[PDB]
Formats: sequence, structure tokens, C-alpha cells
Amino acid sequence: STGSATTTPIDSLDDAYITPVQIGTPAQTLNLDFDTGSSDLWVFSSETTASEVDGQTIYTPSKSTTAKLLSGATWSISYGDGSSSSGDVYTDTVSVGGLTVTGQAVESAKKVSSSFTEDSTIDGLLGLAFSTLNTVSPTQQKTFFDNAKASLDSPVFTADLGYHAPGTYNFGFIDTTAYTGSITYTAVSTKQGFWEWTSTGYAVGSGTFKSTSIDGIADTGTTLLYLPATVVSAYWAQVSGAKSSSSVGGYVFPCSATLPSFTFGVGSARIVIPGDYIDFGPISTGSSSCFGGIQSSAGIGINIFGDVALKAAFVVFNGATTPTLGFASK
Ligand SMILES: O=C([C@@H]1CCCNC1)N1CCCCC1
Ligand SMILES: O=C([C@H]1CCCNC1)N1CCCCC1
Repeated sequence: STGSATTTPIDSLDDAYITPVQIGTPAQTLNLDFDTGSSDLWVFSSETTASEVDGQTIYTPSKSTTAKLLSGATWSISYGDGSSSSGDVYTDTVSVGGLTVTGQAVESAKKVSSSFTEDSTIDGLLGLAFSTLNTVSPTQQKTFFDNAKASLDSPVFTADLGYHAPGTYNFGFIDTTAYTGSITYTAVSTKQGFWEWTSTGYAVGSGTFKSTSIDGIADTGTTLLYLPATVVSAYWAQVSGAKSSSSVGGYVFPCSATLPSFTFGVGSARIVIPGDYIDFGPISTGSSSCFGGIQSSAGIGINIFGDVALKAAFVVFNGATTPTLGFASK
């Protein structure tokens, strides 16, 4: 089997991407944030505290003939931006882009934090990291990808995110029309439950490439590119007037600037992030200070190749027995 679904930015800055997902019988379509940095499929639901729902589409398990309470199971997750959610669990039929998993754990939110409530366009998350991070207790549950894997033509999924445009998540096949040149594969460590890999270095704009190992995760659920302070300082030093602002919470730059590109290494290959991809616009409406799309990972504890980096590439998440990651230009 295979699946193919379009993923669409939620706003003009590509702050996140949503992908339609069919849950239950008859289908209830919710728009989920596909997150290769976590491993819970959770949704706004008929059980979510009413005051915490503001425009989201909800899953109602009582209206699904295939829904079954997973008795005694609960979940609770805290994300790296300080957001959180928790609730109980149903199993139901879940389909993505034509690919169907029966008996998928669908985690029904009873509580969500304010940042979820405030984002009316995101109806929940679909985790695509390794199932060892799944928070369901007392019986840990598998991700949609892990459940689908054995049925897929090939044990892979791909992320092809757009810059200010829709893109695609494919399951079970590599679309050879969706990228240019060849795909470079690189080793993955699953020790922390993430798609964790080591970049071979970077360049700023037209500058020379610096060979240096940068361990980090491929995380479609993180908006920005978070890298070591040394690397980030070298980038922003090439932008007149850029500075790190503790009051704003990161690097800002004059909105009048033309940003340089940023290149990262994948083995001997190179992925170029155009300068425009690094512009996240005014810090507040009408401001002439703009927020940077490359930020320091210091204090996070891990480097994160988020959407700013991933959308510059066609990315293969290879879930073979020894997982790997592939990157191609596009
Ligand atoms: O919570 C997260 C991210 C949040 C955004 C969505 N992807 C998962 N983590 C990844 C980075 C290290 C801390 C854990
Ligand atoms: O929002 C944040 C951090 C970055 C700034 C310091 N506190 C919040 N991140 C995005 C999600 C993955 C971890 C990094």
C-alpha cells in the first residue's frame, strides 16, 4: 500500500503545516500537524474542555462505529515550546492520503494548553518519531507509521514541505519526480527516540563551507532551524543590524535587510536554504524589526532541523530495520 496527502501552511509565515486525516466511520476529517519530533497522535475532541476549544474541528468517538475506548489508557505530553495536552485514548480507523490503519491509537484531548487553543487551524498532532516516545500509559502505543509499515510497499515516508506553498507527505514510496539530482542518505540514531542525524557542516551565503559535525533532529513539527550558538552567530554577523534580543526571545534583524542563504551538509552533499526562508517577519504588527528563522539551540539540549531547513529539501524518513534519513535538493 501507499498514501499521499497534501500538507498546507497554516499562515503566511509557514509557522506550521496541516494535513487532512480521516478518523472513524463514517470519516471525520481533522487537519493535523504531522510531527516527526513526537510520537502521539492526539486530537481535539468531544471530550476537550469546552473553554479550551476555539474553532478547531473535533473528533467525536461516539459518532464513530469503529471507535473503541482503550480502557484505562491515559496520555500526557509536554513539548519543547512549553505547550502541552492530555486525555484518554480510543482505537479507531485512521486514513492518510488513501492509506488506512485499523486499530490506531487516537489520543483524545481532555485538556490542551493555551497555544493549542489559540491556533484554530490545528486540530491535533500526528507523531512520526519513534514509538518509544509515545506517552500512552500503562500500555505504550505505536505511531501511525509504525502501524502502517508492514503493509507499505517500502518502509518509508517522505516530507516535501513548501515555502509559502503546499507540499506533500507520501507513505510507502519515493516520488522520483519530486526532487532533483540524487538522494544522499545519512545514518540515524534512535537512542533519544528522534530522527537524529549528524550534518557535516555549514556555509553562510557565498562563504566557504565549514566542515564540522552537527548532531540534530529532523523535526517537521518545529518551525525554525535551531543550531549551536557559534553557527548562529556566524550567520547573523553577515546581516547588518542583526542582534540577539532577550526581550524578543532570539535573533532579530532589520526588516530592510536582504538575508544571505544558509547551506547545511548531508555527507558530501549540500542543501541550500534561500535567505527568504529565514525571514519570519515583523516581531509585532507594523514593526521594522523582523524575527530570524535561524536561532540558537543553546538551552534546548539538542539541535533541531525544523521546517526552515526541511522545506529546502525532499526528505526521506527510512524506517527500515536500520533507519536512515535521505536528503535531496528540489
Ligand atoms: O517537543 C519537541 C518538539 C516540539 C515541536 C514539535 N516537534 C517536537 N521536542 C523536540 C526537540 C527537543 C525537545 C522535544
Ligand atoms: O519554542 C522553542 C523554544 C525556543 C526558544 C526557547 N524556548 C522555546 N522551540 C520550538 C520547539 C522545539 C524546541 C525549541
